[PDB]
Amino acid sequence: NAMQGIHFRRHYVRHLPKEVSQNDIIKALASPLINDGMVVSDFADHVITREQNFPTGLPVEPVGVAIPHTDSKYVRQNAISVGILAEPVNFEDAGGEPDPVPVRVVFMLALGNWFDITNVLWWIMDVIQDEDFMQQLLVMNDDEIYQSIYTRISE
Amino acid sequence: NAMQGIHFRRHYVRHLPKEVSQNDIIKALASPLINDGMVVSDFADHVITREQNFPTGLPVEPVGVAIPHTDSKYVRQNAISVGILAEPVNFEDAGGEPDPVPVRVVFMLALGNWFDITNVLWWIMDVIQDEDFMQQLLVMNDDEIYQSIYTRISE
Amino acid sequence: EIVLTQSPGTLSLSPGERATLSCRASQSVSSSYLAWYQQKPGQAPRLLIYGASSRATGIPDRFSGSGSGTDFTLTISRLEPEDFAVYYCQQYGSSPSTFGQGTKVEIKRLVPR
Amino acid sequence: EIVLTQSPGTLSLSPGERATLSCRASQSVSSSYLAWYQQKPGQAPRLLIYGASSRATGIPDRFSGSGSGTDFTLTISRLEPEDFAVYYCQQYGSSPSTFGQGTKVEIKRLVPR
Amino acid sequence: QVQLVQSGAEVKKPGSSVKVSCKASGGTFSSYAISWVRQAPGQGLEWMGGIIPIFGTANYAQKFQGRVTITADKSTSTAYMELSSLRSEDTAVYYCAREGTTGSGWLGKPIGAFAYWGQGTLVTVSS
Amino acid sequence: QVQLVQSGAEVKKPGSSVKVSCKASGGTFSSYAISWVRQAPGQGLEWMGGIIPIFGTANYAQKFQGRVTITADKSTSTAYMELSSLRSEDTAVYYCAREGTTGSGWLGKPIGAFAYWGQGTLVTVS
Repeated sequence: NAMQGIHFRRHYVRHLPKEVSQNDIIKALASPLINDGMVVSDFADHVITREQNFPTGLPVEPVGVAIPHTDSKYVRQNAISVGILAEPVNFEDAGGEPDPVPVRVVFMLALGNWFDITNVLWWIMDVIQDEDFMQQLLVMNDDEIYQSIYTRISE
Repeated sequence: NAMQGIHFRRHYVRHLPKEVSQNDIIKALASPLINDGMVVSDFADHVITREQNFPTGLPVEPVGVAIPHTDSKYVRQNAISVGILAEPVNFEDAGGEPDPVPVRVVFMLALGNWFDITNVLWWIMDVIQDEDFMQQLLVMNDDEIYQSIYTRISE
Repeated sequence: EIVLTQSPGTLSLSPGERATLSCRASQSVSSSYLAWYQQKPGQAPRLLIYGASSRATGIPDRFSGSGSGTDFTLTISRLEPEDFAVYYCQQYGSSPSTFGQGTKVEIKRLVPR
Repeated sequence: EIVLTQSPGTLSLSPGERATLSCRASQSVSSSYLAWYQQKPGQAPRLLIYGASSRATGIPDRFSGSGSGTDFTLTISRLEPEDFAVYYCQQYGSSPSTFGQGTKVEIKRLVPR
Repeated sequence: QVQLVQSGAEVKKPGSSVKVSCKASGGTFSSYAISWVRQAPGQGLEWMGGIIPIFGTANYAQKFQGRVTITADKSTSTAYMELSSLRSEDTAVYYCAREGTTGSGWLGKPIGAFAYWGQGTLVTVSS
Repeated sequence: QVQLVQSGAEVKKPGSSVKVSCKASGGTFSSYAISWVRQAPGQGLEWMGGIIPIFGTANYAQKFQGRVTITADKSTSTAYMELSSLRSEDTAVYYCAREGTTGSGWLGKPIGAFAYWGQGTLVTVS
């Protein structure tokens, strides 16, 4: 499976308040990963730096997505966390276009193996093309989201 | 034609009696080529040196053949010179085997183009497949031999 | 750094015979991250097996991979002339990817010259 | 020796177009002894034309050889991206065989984005 | 298949730098990992590093970090390897390679292992 | 469908010699011309010399006379090129090549031009 070895908990699914900045999002999604020992304690700083220099916005619509991550050397165990935003927050387009991506769904990746990154990207790209499912993510509670993603993780 | 550009005269056919040594066979077949300016004047010396070190006897049936020649740089115009030996004369085997080749028919080659050698070799190996033709070479006179070979050169 | 040690160094076999090649890893590698390549002299490597046991697209059935943990095997069930070559294993379970040193599969001489 | 001079040195054309490559000899060469080769990057040369105008086995009609004496031509019709290569003429009318310096054929994008 | 075509042989002096290109055609570029691999003549294969173009940042083997720079130009589907401060010991054939995918089509699941290889680029360094 | 298979790449020290092999299969060895052609990195093709195995001795381009030895061994259907006193300038890919033929079978009329090529052998001089 593309998502073999990736740890995922209900505790890794977060609805974030409408106030949040991009940095706020990264810190909040990092939090449960740090405290489960999945990443280095300054993981959030390293993802923030990466995002500034090599952005991870994917210009899908009507639900924009971002895939923030950093160097695998900052990861101790494989995990993903998921942020649902109440209002869009701009991420820059990974493809290099000047127009921002209004993001509502954030997949933070903590992957310890560089050679596994494209597997998870491929899986994400597959997931976010169910238009109905992306819509559902904006209204589903954390348990509904956990189960829906867990099902998709398990092929 | 495989024999394109190869000069051949009645005077390039002779019978050699049983007394003649390998070296003097080579000198005899060289002689008319030298007179006609087809090769350098010490051509025979170079063919002898070649034969001594890289022999040209072919153990074909039923009549043994040799194909003495030397470096193309010693050739001025393309020619073949043919010898019929009254009795078998041993040439060493071109393919490096220890046993001598009893030769009766000698095709001396004077070719200015190294890249044409395998063409002429092909023609020789083709012509000699006619067992009846090879037998006739041992009994025909010089005029008959000339016409027979001329025909096979011409087409 | 994960070291891959291949054995034997050299394998001398006739066409039609089975070749059995080993790749030993200094640490456990997940089966999902072990590959085998063929390389002929003066040519680029060619992928044979990925994920320890999956044949790459177009690769003939006579090539098969197996194993897990520290111990992996490439089998060529019936050697063709075209199979005599160097074979490498590779792990890509972490950065940096590392390769074994290669096993040379060479044709046996039958008649002493 | 006999010198072969190819022109142009580089030829940049659009896909689908007709390419004309020239090979000029310093003295007359019998047409029986003039060949053309295609060398794609990282490959051995591939024989296209021999004896000036004869296509080698498997070579399609869109490669065409012509000329005589001191002036020979290779024509490539319906140019393909895959035709990216250096093309060499060769004479083998005596030792040593000599080669032209090659014409590098490049295929442009039909229309840059 | 995906085709990978590299730039031609480089004949270099010590202390110089070289930049080798790897142009991909016949498949997807953005979302699949491209690596660079070194092979000294008659010797084994060494992974230098790689890049996933859409994410923009290269990953390096420690051995090669800080003399090797790997980049990708999404607009031309071309990856690059730049080697600086060349020495004679750098003489080798350099390959780009791209991971394979599963199944039919161009956006299949990636396999990590290198299904596609460039033709190689010789860099010589001497004198 | 003649196949020419060459020996592997070699790194050589200045002054040394290298012997490259070229095994020919899928057709006739003895009576067809095999050539050696070298290509310095990024440069053009140079004919070094050639051999018709049955006649034992090679023909050399004079630039290579006395440093190159070309031989053939019928028992293994293999041709060789040995280059001595190697210098920096000898760094190159070395190809063997063999003339084509016409007609059916393996004993057809030769065409001189190089229809068949080995994969090349890289020699670097360190």
